[PDB]
Amino acid sequence: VHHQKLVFFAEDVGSNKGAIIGLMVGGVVIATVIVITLVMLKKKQY
Repeated sequence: VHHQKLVFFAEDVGSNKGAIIGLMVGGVVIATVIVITLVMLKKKQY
């Protein structure tokens, strides 16, 4: 099975400062991705 992350550039519909609100609400999936990674990276030891 392949992927399709070409929709990642869809955020261009936004603008600038006001895009913070879009990136914040849409940032829920990116949060869990980076956060899950942070578990294994365990920042500053335990």
